[PDB]
Amino acid sequence: TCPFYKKIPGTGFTVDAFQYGVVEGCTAYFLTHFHSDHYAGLSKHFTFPVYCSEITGNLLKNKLHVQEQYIHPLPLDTECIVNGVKVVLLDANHCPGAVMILFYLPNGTVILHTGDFRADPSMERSLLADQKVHMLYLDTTYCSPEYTFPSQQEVIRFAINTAFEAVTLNPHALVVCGTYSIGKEKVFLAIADVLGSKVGMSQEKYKTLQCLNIPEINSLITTDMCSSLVHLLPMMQINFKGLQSHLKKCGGKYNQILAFRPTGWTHSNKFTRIADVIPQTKGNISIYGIPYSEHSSYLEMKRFVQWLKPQKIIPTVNVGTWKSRSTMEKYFREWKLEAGY
Ligand code: NI
Repeated sequence: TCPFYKKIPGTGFTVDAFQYGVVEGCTAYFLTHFHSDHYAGLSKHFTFPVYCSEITGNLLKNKLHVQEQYIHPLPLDTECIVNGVKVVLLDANHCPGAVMILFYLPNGTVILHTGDFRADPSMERSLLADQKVHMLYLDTTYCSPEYTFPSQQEVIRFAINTAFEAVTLNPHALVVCGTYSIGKEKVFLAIADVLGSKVGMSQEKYKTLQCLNIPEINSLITTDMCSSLVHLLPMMQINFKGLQSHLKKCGGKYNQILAFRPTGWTHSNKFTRIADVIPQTKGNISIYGIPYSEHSSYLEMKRFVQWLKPQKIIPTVNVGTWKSRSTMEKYFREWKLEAGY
């Protein structure tokens, strides 16, 4: 059965609620982004209207084979009417195609559902600036002050400088980047750009990337692995055994691997600056864990909420334990006392 925090009161609507079968009273299913915890349940046999971004809809049609007649793509930053209710989709600063959804209820209540997001001060100048929000359904993934990490720009600067140094020292080194889901594409695209290379990958990953409306993509990616010195591999193969095995396959073209694992936060963030990060090494293989996050840090989250001043907050992440829920409620009250709403 569908949990309450996936239902939008006063509507026929649900958000990211595809794994509960037919939800009683739901006339339109919204999907904020193409990540498996959120699309779980959708398949080619789904027969209700799905509302989403253009990019999400490309992935639903091409990767999940959802039939086209049930896919309803909406433009961003544009007032739209769905089953008689005004909605707006806003960029969530998450992965490609990810949105936040503003719902303007018939009774005058305004609800923001963030989906998954990385809060940014640029959101303070979207269509959110213009009106009051009564209820916020919030991505609370990193809702605790221990969760600190650098800007995406500092992390990319580290990666580009690390890769350019290694390959200039050793023209026979290969760079490998781990991937499992969409998101974080800037990691491998920025490295390939500094190296003057396309990025090489499997046909299935090329197919996924071709759904994302990235400008000039045909100039940046390829399935011809032999022509490329940046390769993408499944995240599970980013270890010494899997990388050794990959280097065999390259037919003596390369004699060294430098590999990157974009993670979320890890506890090494509570001790080390990005500048100071070092790899795990075995022989001619080195592996860097880099903290490239597509979710808000604690401080980013706090700033957004203190600016928006919602009347009520409903967390959508970390809701399964009483300890997590009590922790998050305590921070919500502090933020409200400190800012005065
Ligand atoms: Ni996500």
